[PDB]
Amino acid sequence: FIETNKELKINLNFQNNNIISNIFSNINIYDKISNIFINNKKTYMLKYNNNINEENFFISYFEKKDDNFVPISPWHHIDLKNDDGTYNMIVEITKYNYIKLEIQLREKFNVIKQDKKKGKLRYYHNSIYWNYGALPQTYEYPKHIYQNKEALLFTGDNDPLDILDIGSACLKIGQVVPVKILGAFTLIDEGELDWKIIAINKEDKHYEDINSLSDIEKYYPHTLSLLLEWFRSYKMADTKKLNLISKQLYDKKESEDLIMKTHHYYLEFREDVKKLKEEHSKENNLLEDINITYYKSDSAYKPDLNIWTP
Amino acid sequence: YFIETNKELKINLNFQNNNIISNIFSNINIYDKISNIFINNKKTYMLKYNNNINEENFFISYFEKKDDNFVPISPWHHIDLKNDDGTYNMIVEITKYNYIKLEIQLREKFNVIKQDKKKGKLRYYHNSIYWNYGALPQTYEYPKHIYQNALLFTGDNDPLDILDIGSACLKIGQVVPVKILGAFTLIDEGELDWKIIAINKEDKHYEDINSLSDIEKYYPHTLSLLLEWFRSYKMADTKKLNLISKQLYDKKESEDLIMKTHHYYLEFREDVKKLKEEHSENNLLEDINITYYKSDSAYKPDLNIWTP
Repeated sequence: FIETNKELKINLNFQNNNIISNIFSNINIYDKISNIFINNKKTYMLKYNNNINEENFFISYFEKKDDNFVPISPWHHIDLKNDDGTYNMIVEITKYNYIKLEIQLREKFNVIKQDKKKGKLRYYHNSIYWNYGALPQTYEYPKHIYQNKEALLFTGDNDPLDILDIGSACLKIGQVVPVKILGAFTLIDEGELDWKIIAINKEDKHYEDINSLSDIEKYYPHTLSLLLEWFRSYKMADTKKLNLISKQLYDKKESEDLIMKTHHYYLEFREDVKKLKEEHSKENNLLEDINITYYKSDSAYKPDLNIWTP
Repeated sequence: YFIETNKELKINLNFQNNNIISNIFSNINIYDKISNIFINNKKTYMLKYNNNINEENFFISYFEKKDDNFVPISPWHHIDLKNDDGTYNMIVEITKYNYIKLEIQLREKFNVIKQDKKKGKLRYYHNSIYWNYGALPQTYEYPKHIYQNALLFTGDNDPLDILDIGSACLKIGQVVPVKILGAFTLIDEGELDWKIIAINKEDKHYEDINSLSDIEKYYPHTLSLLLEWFRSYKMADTKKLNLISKQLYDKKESEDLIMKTHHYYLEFREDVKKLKEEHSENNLLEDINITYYKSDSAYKPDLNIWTP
């Protein structure tokens, strides 16, 4: 029972209400603990370690080298772009779910774990309406500075690039799904740019008919308006403030050029990390209107030695 | 505890290690005491929280001052719809940032406010609502009246829903004077559910906001969220987006909606009294504009709705 220091109390019994149903009745996972799939003519495996809502639950990925399954990182070792020309997204939250999973950059082999707020396992406030994940071999490296009295400076989220599937079908937790890029939008808070890639599943019923942000409204109306407003508000119950979203949306080609730049950023972090371990081991309403452009590469920036890299 | 997914990966289901309870209840806003006295429209009322939340007989009873005693009253029938100030009274059923689906029960004695029940279990919203939400008294979307554009539409068969875009969080059960700003329409599943957009009397920008277009200057994106929130809030269950008419009502078209539905309410109460002495893609549906059509005179009011 929750004690409100007011005379009306709250019983807090979870057997008479639909909270548990609301959150978990849309879970979409692989059938078995160890699950083998084939991506880009190669064979890999996803392993569910421990149980959901446990504080050391993680999703491990392996590759079949010979007769054995060797451990791999989904950030480093799964191919960003397929031979088809499509990209692989790593589904971390399935459609309609609330469980805030993330690829842990600071964990060995970058396993997928649940985020933790205030010391407690994090759940979304609202049900997300799209399959949500990250692109491999991408990185919003904060070494690079963006710009717009005197200018305002912006950096990256310091995590891999976020990606959205507007597909109808609910994907699975941890699944690697080939996806086609459609566009992108940006969240600008805390002074850093958090890019969100909008993409469509390879196997969606309208894959070939949708090729830009404007083709969606003909087959899946309002996903673009809903997408922005969802990310605008999804934390309003705790922050009591709306997130800032730039008025400028990227088209399909501006988004594919974004994925590459962040891949090159990823290949500069990995270089900076090897050099650094031989060195010392051997209102704001029109703040949304601004147009942001590259500025300079801070050479006083030191890469995070906490993030695991092979 | 463990949730059955009929698969090998299980769910611990412990509520002490996660932020679910925090997400839902950390923004509850209620009156301090069980019995609370308030003054609305120069009259004196009392509010009684009966029972505890998440129990199967929790309800909010309302009383009025009939000299010498406090008499039971219904918030739907006996609270004044429009005040002498020119303001309307909203009866808050869902607090800002909260999930608990409370409703005025038309089929319950004195129309007490109880928690809704879905599939036999106490109903909670899927997402946190971002505005104070309630209903207008002495209003009724009477299904006797049919609308057209052929395709026919009827009423919600419930009192008019109203939204407060005010910043301040109101209280569960609170009766709040509000100024009307506009309205939007939902067209499922063949009936019109009008949603009135209004602002709290006591909001810091009360006098600066007098239309739906004034909101973006003090509370940006409130109007876009309103449409999208109600568009999807049951999508996790229905797997489909709700339909919302493309036409938004201005301040005067909404006040004419409130009064039109008030006349509907003053026709339901008379028609029920007359009946009881005799005993011995969808894109278009959003673009379509609806107009009135005929009053089905073979319609008999619902005798389950409690009436004094």
